[PDB]
Amino acid sequence: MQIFVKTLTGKTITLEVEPSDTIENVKAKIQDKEGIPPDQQRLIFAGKQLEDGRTLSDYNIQKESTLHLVLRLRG
Repeated sequence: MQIFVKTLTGKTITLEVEPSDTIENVKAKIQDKEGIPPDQQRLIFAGKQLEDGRTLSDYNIQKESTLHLVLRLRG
C-alpha cells in the first residue's frame, strides 16, 4: 500500500505503508523523510485531522490517498 503526503509549500511525498498502520506510525515515517518531529506534525485527510491512536483503515484511508501535512507550533 502507498499513500501520498501533501506539504504546505508544495511537493508530493510518497509513503509506503500498511493498512493497519497507526497514525503515529505514519508520523514516524514522515520524520524519516522530512526530519519533522511527530509532535509538530498534523495530518489532514479529506479536511479532517487524524489522531495518533487510530489506524489508516479506521479512517478508511486506502492506497493512492493524500494526507495533508501541517506543522503545529504555538506561543
